[PDB]
Amino acid sequence: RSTTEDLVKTFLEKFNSEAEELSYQSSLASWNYNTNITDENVQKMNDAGAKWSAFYEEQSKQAKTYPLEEIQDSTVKRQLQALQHSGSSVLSADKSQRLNTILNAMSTIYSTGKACNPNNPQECLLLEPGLDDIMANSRDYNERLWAWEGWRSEVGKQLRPLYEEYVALKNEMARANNYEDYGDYWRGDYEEEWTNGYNYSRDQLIKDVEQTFTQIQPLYEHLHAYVRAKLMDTYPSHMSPTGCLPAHLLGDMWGRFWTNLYPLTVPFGQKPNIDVTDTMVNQSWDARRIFEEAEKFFVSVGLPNMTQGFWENSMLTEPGDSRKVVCHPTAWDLGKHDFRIKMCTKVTMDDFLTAHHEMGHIQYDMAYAAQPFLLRNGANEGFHEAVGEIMSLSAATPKHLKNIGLLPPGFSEDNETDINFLFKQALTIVGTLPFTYMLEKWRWMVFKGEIPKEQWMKKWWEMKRDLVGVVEPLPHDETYCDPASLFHVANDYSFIRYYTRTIYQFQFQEALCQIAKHEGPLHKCDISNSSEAGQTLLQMLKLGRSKPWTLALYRVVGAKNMDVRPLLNYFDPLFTWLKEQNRNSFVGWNTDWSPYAD
Amino acid sequence: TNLCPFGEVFNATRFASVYAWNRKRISNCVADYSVLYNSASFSTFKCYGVSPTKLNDLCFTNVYADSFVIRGDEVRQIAPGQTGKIADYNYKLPDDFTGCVIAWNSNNLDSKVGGNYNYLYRLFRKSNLKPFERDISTEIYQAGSTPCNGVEGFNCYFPLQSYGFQPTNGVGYQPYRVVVLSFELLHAPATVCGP
Ligand SMILES: *[C@@H]1O[C@H](CO)[C@@H](O)[C@H](O)[C@H]1NC(C)=O
Ligand SMILES: [Zn+2]
Repeated sequence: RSTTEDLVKTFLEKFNSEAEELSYQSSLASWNYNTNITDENVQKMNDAGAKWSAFYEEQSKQAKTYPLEEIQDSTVKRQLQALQHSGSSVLSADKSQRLNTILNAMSTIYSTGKACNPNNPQECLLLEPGLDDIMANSRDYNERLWAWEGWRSEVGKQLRPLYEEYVALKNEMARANNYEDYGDYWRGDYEEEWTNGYNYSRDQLIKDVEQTFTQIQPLYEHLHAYVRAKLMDTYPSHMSPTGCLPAHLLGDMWGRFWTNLYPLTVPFGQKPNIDVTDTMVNQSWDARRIFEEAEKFFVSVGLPNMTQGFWENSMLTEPGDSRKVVCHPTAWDLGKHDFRIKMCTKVTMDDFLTAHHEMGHIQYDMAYAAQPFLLRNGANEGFHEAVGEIMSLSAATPKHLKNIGLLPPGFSEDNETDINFLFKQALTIVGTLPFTYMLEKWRWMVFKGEIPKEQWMKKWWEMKRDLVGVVEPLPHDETYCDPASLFHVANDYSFIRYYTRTIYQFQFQEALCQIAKHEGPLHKCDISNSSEAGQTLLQMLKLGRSKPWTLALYRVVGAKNMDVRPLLNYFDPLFTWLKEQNRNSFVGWNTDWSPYAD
Repeated sequence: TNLCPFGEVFNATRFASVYAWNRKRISNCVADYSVLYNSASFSTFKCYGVSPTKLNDLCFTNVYADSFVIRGDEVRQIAPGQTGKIADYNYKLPDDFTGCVIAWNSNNLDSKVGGNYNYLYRLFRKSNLKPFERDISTEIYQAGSTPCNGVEGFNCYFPLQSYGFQPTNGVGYQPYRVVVLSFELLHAPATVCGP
């Protein structure tokens, strides 16, 4: 009579027609709230959001009535499998409401936690902007200490009892979905099981993330050693030339990024980095021109122009009206080919660079807009930010800034400026890879049951010393949940995307620059005015989720799996500089030493 | 003096849905096409079979104007040999099509803030439409072998879906008033020829 492949296709057509309208209303309502913060808009967003959320769960329940194995079309199966993801629905009504109570309790604790200064009693500060300012700008050992310890004593201890129940429920939810644990559930974002020759496994993610981590260690060892040697000048005591790096002394509260250690550890402090902010204001640049020049960047490489609705509807600058807007830079794919960007665009170099980043998201959204509704995403959770990140790589290079007249025609690039630029990139890119790897390795084993609840903080601080070279300033006695102090752990967010995206980022850039016939160091590459590079990237962008990420990655970089040699090639001039600067320094760390040992 | 009511067709205050498109027989009048091809308001004037030139030497018994509103992305489907929801389920042009397809964005007219759902398109049908065939049937569509008994359940879908038309949608998902001029000739005396 009729195959089950036809029934799901008809079901998807009915779903797509109503998903498009209901999601757009949810997206439009969320856009109105984000561009106009009023109490009425919150109710309108929630009612529109709940209606779409209720509709999706109803369709997901109906989607599970179709056998997934009885499908031969790859495109159809990817849509149904995405729709058949039951999630927390498989839990009992008693546990499902308990889980959401736990998740909301942790988010409220994280967003309302306040660490208090021991010296000044009524000096309790929230993480943002209170504790973030202390952990990003202060150079006092004690000031960074109480802020670091206060955030984990006050907030981490309030999340430890919740996280233990969180782990048990999320594992029960995952085991109901026929997953080994909740960590295995998260690794399913990278799993590909139906495209022969490009299949990827959830277990294979661990074996591939570990392989890339063993290759970045020598680069990280010298970066760790050079930072440690420079930090010895700032912190003569409380540090060891052969030991680890104290956790509070890093760039931020958790040590996720070392970007805030650039002033303390800059290679050549007398020669400043390239800053075109002054020239832009002297050339009469406004927010319109920043996005116009950003648009010219994508036109040069062959990507399509911004739509007319983009200019009419986007909030490219903070309104002069009294309406309140939270303007964290975001690119919006509302639906119905409605692409918008909301940003408090100032005339600065950073806003110029993130304009290319956010428009890189929009260019990705425009490319897979022809994909079905359920296949309009990046190839995996790390592809969408990788595409945006490589747009800022080309825009920030002096070669690009000279073409658009932001640098003098006779401007000469210095060798001590490339070192300063590469070092500032290693603080953000390379300084985060051990941190991201360690955190997801910890949660994967905690979910797997390899770390008993009496050893959560015992193995957290023995892996933070062995893999990251980072040692706790103060001991913890299992009544803490230090990982839960991070946003992505308390708020149920997978963290491995920040690792794979970094690998994908420079993998894309290395391949695009070779197509662009770039000669010289990779960090000097600019893919501008190279239609060949832009079209090759556009091939993967148009795929969306129609193809597995292993197939999408191969179409740009020519490699099916993650490769970190492109990342090592990007920092090779710095790595050569680092190894020469570490001739008279000890490279590596010993786990035995701790700041509190003596 | 006696001009054809093309204004009443193109400047009609409201167009019909694509599944229930309105057909008008323009005859017993003199048609002025100068304001059509020389006007920049029309984003699409793809004419098939005949061209605007060499037009005064042809006699057609009657003129049929099929007016309906569809999405911008579906304007490409109003053409012979096209495939899609509109081509197969809502409005099918014959392969031997002799006429001009006129489309123009009507975002200002046919789109409202919050959505304009007065335009419906047949999302599901048991078979593809014949050329120029109009189907206004509104019975529950059966996907599987389970009977629906007049109520939509599982594998039971209402065949008509409503266009969501907001002014902020992308140009692809925007209302486009399409007027299809069909010229028919028969053994009639063909009183209306055009000097
Ligand atoms: C519709 O109205 C406009 C202006 O009112 C006019 O220019 C146009 O010719 C009219 N359409 C027809 C088919 O006459
Ligand atoms: Zn981003």
